[PDB]
Amino acid sequence: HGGSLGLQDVYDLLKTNLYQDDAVTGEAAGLALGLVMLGSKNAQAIEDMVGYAQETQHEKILRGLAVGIALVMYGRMEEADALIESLCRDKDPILRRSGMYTVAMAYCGSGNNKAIRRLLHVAVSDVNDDVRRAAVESLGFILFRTPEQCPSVVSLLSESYNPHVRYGAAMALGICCAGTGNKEAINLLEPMTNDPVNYVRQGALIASALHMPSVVGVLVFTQFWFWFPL
Amino acid sequence: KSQNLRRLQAQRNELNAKVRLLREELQLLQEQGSYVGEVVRAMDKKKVLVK
Amino acid sequence: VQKVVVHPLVLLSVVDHFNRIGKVGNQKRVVGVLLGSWQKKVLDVSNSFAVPFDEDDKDDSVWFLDHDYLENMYGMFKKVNARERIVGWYHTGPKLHKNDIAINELMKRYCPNSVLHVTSEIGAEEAEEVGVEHLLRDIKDTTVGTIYQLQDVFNLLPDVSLQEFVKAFYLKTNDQMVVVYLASLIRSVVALHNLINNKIANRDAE
Amino acid sequence: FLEVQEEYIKDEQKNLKKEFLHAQEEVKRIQSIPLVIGQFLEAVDQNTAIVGS
Amino acid sequence: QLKELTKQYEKSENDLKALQSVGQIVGEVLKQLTEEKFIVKATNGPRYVVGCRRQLDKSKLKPGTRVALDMTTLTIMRYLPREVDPLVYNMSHEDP
Amino acid sequence: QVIEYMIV
Amino acid sequence: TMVCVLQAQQDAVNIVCHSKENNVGLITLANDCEVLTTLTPDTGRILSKLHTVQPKGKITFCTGIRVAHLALKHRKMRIIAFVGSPVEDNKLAKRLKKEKG
Amino acid sequence: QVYISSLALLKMLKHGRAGVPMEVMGLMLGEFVDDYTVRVIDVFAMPQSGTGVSVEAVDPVFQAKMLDMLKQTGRPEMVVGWYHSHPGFGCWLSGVDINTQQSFEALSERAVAVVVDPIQSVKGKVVIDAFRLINANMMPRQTTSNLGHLNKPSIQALIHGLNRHYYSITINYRKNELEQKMLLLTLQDYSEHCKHNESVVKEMLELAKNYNKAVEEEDKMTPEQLAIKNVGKQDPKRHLEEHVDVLMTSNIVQCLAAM
Repeated sequence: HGGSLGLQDVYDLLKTNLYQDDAVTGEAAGLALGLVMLGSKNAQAIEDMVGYAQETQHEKILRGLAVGIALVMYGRMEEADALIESLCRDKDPILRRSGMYTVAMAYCGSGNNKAIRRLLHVAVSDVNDDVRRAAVESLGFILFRTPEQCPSVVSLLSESYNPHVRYGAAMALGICCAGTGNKEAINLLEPMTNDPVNYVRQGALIASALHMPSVVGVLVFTQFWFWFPL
Repeated sequence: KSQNLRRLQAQRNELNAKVRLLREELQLLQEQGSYVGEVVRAMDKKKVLVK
Repeated sequence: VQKVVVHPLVLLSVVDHFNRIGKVGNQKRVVGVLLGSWQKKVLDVSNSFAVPFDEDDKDDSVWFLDHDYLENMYGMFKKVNARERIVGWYHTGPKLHKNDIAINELMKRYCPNSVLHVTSEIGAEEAEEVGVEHLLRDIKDTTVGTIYQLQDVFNLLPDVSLQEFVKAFYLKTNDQMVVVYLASLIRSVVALHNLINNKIANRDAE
Repeated sequence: FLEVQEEYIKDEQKNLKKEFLHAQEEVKRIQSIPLVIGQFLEAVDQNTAIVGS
Repeated sequence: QLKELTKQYEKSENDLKALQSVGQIVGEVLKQLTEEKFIVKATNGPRYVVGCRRQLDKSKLKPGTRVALDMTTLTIMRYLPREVDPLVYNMSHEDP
Repeated sequence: QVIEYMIV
Repeated sequence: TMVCVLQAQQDAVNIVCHSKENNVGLITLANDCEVLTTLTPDTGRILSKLHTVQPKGKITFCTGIRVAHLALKHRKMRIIAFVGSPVEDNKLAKRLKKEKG
Repeated sequence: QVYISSLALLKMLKHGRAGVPMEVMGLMLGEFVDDYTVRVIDVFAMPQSGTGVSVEAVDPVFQAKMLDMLKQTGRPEMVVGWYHSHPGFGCWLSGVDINTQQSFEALSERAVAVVVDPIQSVKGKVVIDAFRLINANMMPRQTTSNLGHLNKPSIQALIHGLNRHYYSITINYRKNELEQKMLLLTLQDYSEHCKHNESVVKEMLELAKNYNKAVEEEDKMTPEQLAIKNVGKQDPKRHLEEHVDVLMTSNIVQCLAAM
């Protein structure tokens, strides 16, 4: 798993070894996809990762639907947007989370607002405070180039109930001003801070702290669940 | 459309404040209950002399 | 004699049980007995073993046992809880035949009432719906937040004879319509009272 | 783009009604066996009082 | 060497199983068999709402019945008959 | 009047 | 094993139980099937069937073969089949060829 | 981390709620893959003593024999660990630890128990939490910053002092669509329609007279939110709204289906 993080043959080796780890193999697989994903956007690979026999009791829905979304962004944005499908409607909460993640670079350049809107209604239909985290992540990863308007969008949705989504909003909007101190980040930071919302505090902290490889490193940075390696 | 939209913002923020103090209301009532009593009145720095 | 009530305890137990036996092949009428209180309207509240079902695959003329195993789980749940008696037994959906009536009759040993038919009611889940309302997430309850018999069927159908009946139906509708008109008025008035409350409130907030 | 988050607000009003009428239900755990009873006397304001245990 | 310790020692193993017991507070049910929950009156104590044994004989729990209650969880236990003081040092004994 | 029979 | 079922049948079942974890059983070759027991190290309660024993009816071989086939299938296996009766005619041989003190 | 089939949740609430307080106990069955992800499919209700049950509920013949029986016609694999059924308060395990903590490593470190609460959970959110063996070893899991909701327990000193040993982690949940879906006239002038519009319009009469008295009275000399909404003599006006609501869900709808 560590080896994948450190870096066709490579891909298949990873799968063979990444499709057996079941601890080390999970993280390994994630890394593998990440550095091999690029933008293949191929049926075979996609279906393969998608159907690892439902479970294979792997680390949190295969590192959060890693492979699929990763490869989708890696090869395109249109075809990746088409795939959002499975995860989006996939019964398993993890499937939906993965879908959200993928709708993470698909239609960057503040793209198909139809897709955005759809995601947005799924972004408040989430069973728990997670998938919502992923929704926020996708939001932040998109509305990329454009901004000053992003703050307003995130504004109303910033704070609400189930204080997990609140923090998610932060990251989603945090990215929008990587970059820059203002476009309303500062305005919508102080108020959000100094609150019990345990996860929210950390979100605020990271926002305060805050090119294709530089795209990726923030996209994985919202996998602040798993380990350190971000 | 933006003005009517901000009217909808007022509706959504009002209902969201209702669910604020209902949620922290159900965690809130796990605290204490204040006592009550007559006094002979204070003399000094803070002070009461309650009974 | 009364009907049956339901507890989805046994529903999740049989559903997980056909999540068990669903290996390669074996679409089986898996018969397992129930234990619980039997009286006027009940459910036989808890399930049990099966001694799993296989005949040839369809040649359904051969049985499963033990009666000592009936009193293994039924006997040693009495060490856990003593409120129970066997009536209920199930199988898969939806087809039944003389096998099932032959385990009603042959393996009877108490069971006067056990349809899993007039005893037809699927219950309320009293005092344990906490383990149901936690289990009723995505899409929710409503949304929460939102020749002889058929000969005697059409004996009670025909009615267009509006002289009498028609007049009566007309009348009742009129009376109830009026009631609604009367009402749909006083709620409009008190709604208007909420209007002047909000307008004088924001008027004073000027 | 201001049509995009127009579809947000309707869904949030509906879903906050979902978990709102679901959210008058989590408060009903504080009334649970066993709770001491003691009579109500003078009301002073909004949601507080000076009940007599 | 074994029957002696078995009888007059293993009979005195009872101290641990009886030592496990916890004791029960008593009280008087001000009736109101509020169905699933009753309001009882403790002896030097407040009136308060108590849950029930769940297969108790509720139908004879009359208003003014001595009942035993749990300490920690406080659910009502096995009932009691109406008490007597040391009126046992009154009725049961005198100068006859 | 089933078509005819806003309140919510 | 699993032993099917007034003087010959009484003695033939009484010794075959305790003859050999190799658990005993007792079924019939009757009509709609009576099993009465399973694979259990308790052997003497088979003798309890001898108290109030009643052979009165009709014999069916192949259905009782299906009884010991199931009740020993879902447990080696052995079908002990007593007969003193005419068995009529009708897969019985060729199904269990792959079945095997 | 820790997973459940939620049949174990319903049999859990069944055994607990059935036996309050009596602290009923049992022990579940499942499988282990990694550090602490524990799928629990069925809880096994080990029997009850008089009123105080302990390690003596770990019986030879009951859990051994019945583990063989529902090993055969049911749950095949090994057990996980125990449980416990706290009625009333919540979750802290003082005399429970000496009867539970030492039992785990007799089997394995892959063994959890769980205290539940079938009294204060009337809810659809039932109080469930497993734990650890942090009897000793005060000597990894990025978690996204310590998991959230155990920096929000009911932070009480004897509970948090119990949380020094306890360290709960999560409770996951599974279910399937089938189960989900599963769980998810007339009366006309008998006396019915008349005698619930002969009734309610009379309270609309004199309750609307008291609403007249309310609007006449509070129009002038009104302050401090009408003396706190008249806690006393409750309640004028709303009563009228409720009455209006009651008939318009009834005197139309099934009457509508009359048509």
